[PDB]
Amino acid sequence: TYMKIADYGQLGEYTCDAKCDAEFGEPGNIRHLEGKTYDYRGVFCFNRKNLQ
Amino acid sequence: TLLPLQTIREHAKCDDNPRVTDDLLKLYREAAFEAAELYTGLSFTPEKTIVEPIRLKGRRGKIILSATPIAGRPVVFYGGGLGSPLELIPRPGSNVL
Repeated sequence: TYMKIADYGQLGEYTCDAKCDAEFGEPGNIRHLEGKTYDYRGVFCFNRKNLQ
Repeated sequence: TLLPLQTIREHAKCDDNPRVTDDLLKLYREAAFEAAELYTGLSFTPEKTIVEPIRLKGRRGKIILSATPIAGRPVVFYGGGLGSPLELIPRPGSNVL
């Protein structure tokens, strides 16, 4: 399991005088992720003599 | 509608003997009505609306309104370092805020 910052987001910007619109802004995500692994699992066979 | 001419001629004891015509009495009545308004401070002409930039006075900002609004209407302030306008319900009778 790993983490992926999806985005950062904005923070209320550049108001010279109080208009009280962009107070908190909007931040991003952290988006926890996962992932598995796989395997081959092969076989073969000879008898005793065609190999000897 | 506030004061009829008949009240003048009856109180001032000139109903029988005029001692003055009517238009001169009209000019007199306007004169007597334009004298009490500014002597007592109380406004007159059915309501009025003044736009007036206020100037700071004092460290805590004593603000007197030059027209003493009615009794309770919120006065709005804006401009001059004041970022967002805000209301203010003032004193009735006095204008010191």
